[PDB]
Amino acid sequence: TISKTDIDCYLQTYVVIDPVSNGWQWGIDENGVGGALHHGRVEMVEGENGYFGLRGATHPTEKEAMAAALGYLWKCRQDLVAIARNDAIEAEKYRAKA
Amino acid sequence: VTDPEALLLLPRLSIQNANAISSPLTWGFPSPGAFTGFVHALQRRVGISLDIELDGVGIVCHRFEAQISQPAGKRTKVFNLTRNPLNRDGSTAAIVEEGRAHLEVSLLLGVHGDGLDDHPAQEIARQVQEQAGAMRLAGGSILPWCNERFPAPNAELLMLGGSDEQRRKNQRRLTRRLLPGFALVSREALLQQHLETLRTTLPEATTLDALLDLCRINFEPPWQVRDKPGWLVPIPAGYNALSPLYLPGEVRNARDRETPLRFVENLFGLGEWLSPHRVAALSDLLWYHHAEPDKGLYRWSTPRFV
Amino acid sequence: PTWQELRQFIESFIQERLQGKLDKLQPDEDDKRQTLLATHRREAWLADAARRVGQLQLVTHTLKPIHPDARGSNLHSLPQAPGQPGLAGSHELGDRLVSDVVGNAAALDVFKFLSLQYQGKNLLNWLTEDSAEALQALSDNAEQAREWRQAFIGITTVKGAPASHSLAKQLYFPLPGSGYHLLAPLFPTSLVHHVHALLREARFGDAAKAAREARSRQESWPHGFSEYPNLAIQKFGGTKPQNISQLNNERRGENWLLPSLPPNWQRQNVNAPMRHSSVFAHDFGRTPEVSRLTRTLQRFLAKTVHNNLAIRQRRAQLVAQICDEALQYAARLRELEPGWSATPGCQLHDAEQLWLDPLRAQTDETFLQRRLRGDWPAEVGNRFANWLNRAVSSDSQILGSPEAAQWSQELSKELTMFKEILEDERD
Amino acid sequence: ILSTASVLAFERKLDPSDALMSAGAWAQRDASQEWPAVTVREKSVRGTISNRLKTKDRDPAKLDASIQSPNLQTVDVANLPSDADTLKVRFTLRVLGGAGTPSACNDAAYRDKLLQTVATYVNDQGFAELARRYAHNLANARFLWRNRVGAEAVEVRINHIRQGEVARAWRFDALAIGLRDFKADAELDALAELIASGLSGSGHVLLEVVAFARIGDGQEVFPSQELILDKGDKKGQKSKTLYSVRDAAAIHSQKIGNALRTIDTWYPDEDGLGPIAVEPYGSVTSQGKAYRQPKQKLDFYTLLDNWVLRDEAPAVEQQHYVIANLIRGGVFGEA
Amino acid sequence: ILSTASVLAFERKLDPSDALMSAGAWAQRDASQEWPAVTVREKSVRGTISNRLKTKDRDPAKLDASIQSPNLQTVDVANLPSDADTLKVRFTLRVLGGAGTPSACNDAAYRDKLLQTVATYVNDQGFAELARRYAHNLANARFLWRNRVGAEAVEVRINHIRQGEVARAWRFDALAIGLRDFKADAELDALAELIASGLSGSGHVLLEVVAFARIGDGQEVFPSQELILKGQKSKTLYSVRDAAAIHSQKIGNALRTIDTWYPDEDGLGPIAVEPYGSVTSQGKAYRQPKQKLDFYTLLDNWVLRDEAPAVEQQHYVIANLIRGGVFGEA
Repeated sequence: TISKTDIDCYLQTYVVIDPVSNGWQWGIDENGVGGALHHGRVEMVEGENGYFGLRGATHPTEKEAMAAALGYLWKCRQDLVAIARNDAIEAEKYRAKA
Repeated sequence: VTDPEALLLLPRLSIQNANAISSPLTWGFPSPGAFTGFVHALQRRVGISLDIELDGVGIVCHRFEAQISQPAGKRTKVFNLTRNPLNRDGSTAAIVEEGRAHLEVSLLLGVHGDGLDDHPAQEIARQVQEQAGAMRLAGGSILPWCNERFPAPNAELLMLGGSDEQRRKNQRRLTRRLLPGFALVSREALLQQHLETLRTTLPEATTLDALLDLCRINFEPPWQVRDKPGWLVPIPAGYNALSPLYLPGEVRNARDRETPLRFVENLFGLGEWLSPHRVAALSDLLWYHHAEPDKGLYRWSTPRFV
Repeated sequence: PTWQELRQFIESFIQERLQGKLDKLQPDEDDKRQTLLATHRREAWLADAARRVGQLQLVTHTLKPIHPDARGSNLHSLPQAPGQPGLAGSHELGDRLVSDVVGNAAALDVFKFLSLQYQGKNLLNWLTEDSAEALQALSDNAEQAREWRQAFIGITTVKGAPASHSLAKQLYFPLPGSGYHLLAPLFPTSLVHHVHALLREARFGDAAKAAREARSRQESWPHGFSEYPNLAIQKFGGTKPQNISQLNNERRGENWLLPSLPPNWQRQNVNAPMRHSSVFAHDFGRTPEVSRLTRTLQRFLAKTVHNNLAIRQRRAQLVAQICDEALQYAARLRELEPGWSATPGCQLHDAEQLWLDPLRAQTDETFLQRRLRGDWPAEVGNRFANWLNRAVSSDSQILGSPEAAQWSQELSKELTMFKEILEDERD
Repeated sequence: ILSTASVLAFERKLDPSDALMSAGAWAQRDASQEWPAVTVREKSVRGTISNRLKTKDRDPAKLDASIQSPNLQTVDVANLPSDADTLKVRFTLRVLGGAGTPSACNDAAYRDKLLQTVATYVNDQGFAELARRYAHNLANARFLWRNRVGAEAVEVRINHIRQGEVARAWRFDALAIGLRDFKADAELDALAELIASGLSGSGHVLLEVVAFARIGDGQEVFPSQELILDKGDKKGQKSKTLYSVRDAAAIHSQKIGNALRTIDTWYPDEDGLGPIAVEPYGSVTSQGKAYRQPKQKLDFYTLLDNWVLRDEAPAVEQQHYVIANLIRGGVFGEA
Repeated sequence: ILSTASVLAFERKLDPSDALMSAGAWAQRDASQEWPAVTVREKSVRGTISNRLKTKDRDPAKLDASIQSPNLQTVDVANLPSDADTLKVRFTLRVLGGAGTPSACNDAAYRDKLLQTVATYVNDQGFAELARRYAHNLANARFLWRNRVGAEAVEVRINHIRQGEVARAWRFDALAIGLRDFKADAELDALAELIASGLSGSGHVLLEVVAFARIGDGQEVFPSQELILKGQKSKTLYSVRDAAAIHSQKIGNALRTIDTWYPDEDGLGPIAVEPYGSVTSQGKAYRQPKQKLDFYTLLDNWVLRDEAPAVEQQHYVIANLIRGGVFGEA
């Protein structure tokens, strides 16, 4: 009975929302820390013609870039989803305990 | 403590099963107490014959590989273990989890004494390296470099320079030699001033909480992560007393019955992995001991850092 | 604080244990109710508790996490604080001690009896100090209450001579003059329990899950949250964690170690930059560290400079970190092979190949050795600056103001340091 | 009264490293310094159930419905390449020396008596039976554990590495030297005298042991498997992880050491196994049975107590076993 | 009493490699050592819905709205090139020997009894029926699993490799040698006596098995398939290094297809030697434990209480000991 937004609570640390001048381009942080400077192994990707940036469309608002990031994570990368699932289950058991 | 007259460099030593468990709260690179105890064992085993005093170690860590694994569906890591022998009845023993890590460190040893004059520099450098080849550095064997391209030799750099330009020149010559790693220093003034900042934020703060605050990656609302100055690891910076000092032949089951035993407990401080050309003087960044045994507080740090 | 209500509380607790055993007993014959109400219903249960206090012990630093066939001495000792600034551990617990218990798991009824908060405090601390309500509620005789007090107060006293086993750790520490101390360290279960509770509260707490919702909604929140990456789980009891301690049943093993890791703990490999010409933008800039560094500069270069010192120091140390990772990239690239620019091509960055491969001089003794020692190839810093000025945004408000001049000043300063390092490559 | 030391700890002499396995072709073993490493990759397996049913789940409906739901594992697999029939397994061995001196000893009386006992052994019979068997377990590639069981030809090369180079080089046919006979040979006696001079002296002797095994094109090599408790949730679980140091398959150092210690042909049970590894209460992890029990007087603790404490020296075989344990290391001591 | 052991780990005899698949033209099968390997590549597929509807999706608006938005995917496909009609599948197979010896066993008396039992088997009858059927499964290219079913002409070339070179070379027609009858041939018997000498420990046997299958120009080949972690990637194929391949346990499962002795009908032919002899395709376990003919009841009667089974059933038991496995209870 663990809902989807409680899994998104721990899945959102795997995304990174970089600011560009047009808008907000989401990405994927493989180390799960939101693209930190030192502990952050961000996933950079190779595109069509010399594209080395974040996997993610340049969205107008952060609310939609984060939503497209969460939708990509739910569609394709289910190992990070299983990580966030077990995190949400341990959080629910923690609030059942403390 | 006292300044090094020379600076000996043990080159890239390969350690195969070093203790990844630094302390009860920290894992990863082994504690600087391991390296300071290794250099005191080097003093105790070869330094009392060359009439020198090997004191102070600078830790560099060119390569690090922990024998860890990330379990499926888990964010954290566990340790890959070894299969111990059985009991006398044939059952599997109870597993005691030890962390093993493959290091490649190079040590800068502070050498001072009258044996610098009596012997050549390459002779005492060769002697401490041939003694270090039979030793172990955090519980792990020092791999002695057979049949690669060339063996990495030593260099005992006399810190006494005839000019400041020549001194900066051979500090650069040594820093280029120990470059692909990251020197490990102690930033406890940064830990205390971060505790002071956290106490102006919220009163009744402990510096365990300030240490944790320097460890985490904090997410901040407008979202952005809070940046950090450097790498800023937690290290065990010594021991603190739990018992009064017991007499040599008084405590039970000690290592030797000629040394006073005292039950101690870790003292977690802050470290900082920085590159060796950010220090601009390699005679700093050397880890010494500080005992003050009447109070407890057996600890190591690198004083004279900043 | 009246002895009658404390008498009511102790008889109520033993009657709750009576109804607990008669609920989880499932007896229908053999007359277990008689011995059950003869043992755990009268005041002889307190005599059995005065027997069972010797098996348990309130501990703060136990030895059982070090190899569990080690029969040493465990301590309920609180260390004094260091006067020296910075470091600390396990004496920071002032009121937040959890007071671990080792011993028999079937004997923990005495500890559940001592953990009651009946009037305003524990019955333990009520038994420490001399009080009239103490030593009278739990008895009708005086000397029996004295020996019951001397039994019940012994749960915080170490039993036996001080001992650390052969399986326990003990480690010489050199004194400033010629001496050693043995220094047997113990495992702090109260400090591990406090750090474990802090980590579980910061990761799974309600005030952290709320800010976790607020970042996933991309909204705003009052406070933030924390992550603690790269944790490692170390379990103490293998399949039976109850035999280590009491608190190792709350955390089933699970030491939750923090990462003290060097920055080169994910060292991927070195690949010689063959089929490109601008190595700062193709093989160096493709590294996962300097991409985050340049993106953090791109965030930090287009903003208000009213906080001049804080933003200026941050940009200076970031440019220092980028030239630092450049020097580490050139340094770790020397393990490839002594000749890889000798591999024939046409466009392979022939000015940066004087920098990233100095061991062609060992092969070409006069051909290529004398062309990097007289030239001293250090114009690479200018190309590094032309690459690093792609981090600044193409904004005329950033160009016209003094931010561009200050940025160029400290950028040229760190490039002076990096170029001066590349100048003396030949010693 | 000369009680036993409450803390005894001997360091590990004969300290090997991780046996790096690489791959190439036989009859260019002499140029095997740029042979590419055997890499550990993942493959997917799907298997049916084969374990024993527990006499309540033997009914055909549950069994037939349980072969319709198979276990699906990602295992680590190390193979030779399809153009390479020879496996080169290479490690380094440090023979440290100071073999009877304990790293920790409480009693100075017990320490002096144990050093007197070890020196009485070494003068009476040096490290010449032990190091002969250590040189055998180097010479026959017992450290090739499952990499030896079907090889067409195993060949072990051992190089005494002095200050910068090979001081003295050996080369053995590891299949002629059996896994159960500690015979005599001139080159084995030279290697044994070198391991003896290492175990006696104050400094270490470094050897470089390289063993080539002609398995076959593309065949499986068997590096060490990692003891990983808590593999995780069963979906992305890797059911077998093979050990590899740096993108290069390897055998653990304690596995190589366990093969080197297999010298014990002195245990009282019959030698259907032959040599076992030198352990206190000599216990084979593959057999699940501990020979040298303390119900007999033939384990390491009873023999060391009789030899050092009350001077009941055992036979020469059991004191070989005792000194082999002191070379093996261990943490001994009562409460 | 002589109860069975709690650990019993038999090493796998008959070790195959990953069967690498190359691709060229027939009639130059003899110069097929520079043949370019079959590469696994990606193509996007798109299918309408074709599975059974669960009595709720038979609403016509729901059915048409699921058909209007069909699932896109991206499978891994491996084809022959359009100018190459032959698939060369090449592995090596090492026959080890020492079949009854376990690699791990708690009980010593049970290990001795098991070794005496297998020794009486081999002395009464060697690995001559078993190696005949293993040589058949090398000779008829059953390790070509779906690469065999529509092939015009399959040809297997089996080379025994001594020292470093070919000692004795066979060459079979894998379509004349059927998939279900174990007949007798001179070259099959020579291969069987070689696999016998390998399985008895009386020699070192390393075979190299090359099988050419004449499929057609540009046709699809079927390497082994991995489990998968719009672009859904519904199929991932095996490959070692940009070269398609069959898993070694698939080759070994085709080599163990010798069990013609199961209690059901012989219309299916041989199945693989597995305890509780099970086929994953047909979803059925022959040699159920309720009839007394699975591997464990036959072994625990042959070894413990000395009830020697039928000759074909002890062929099956020693085929399981050659097969490997983790036997023994908790």
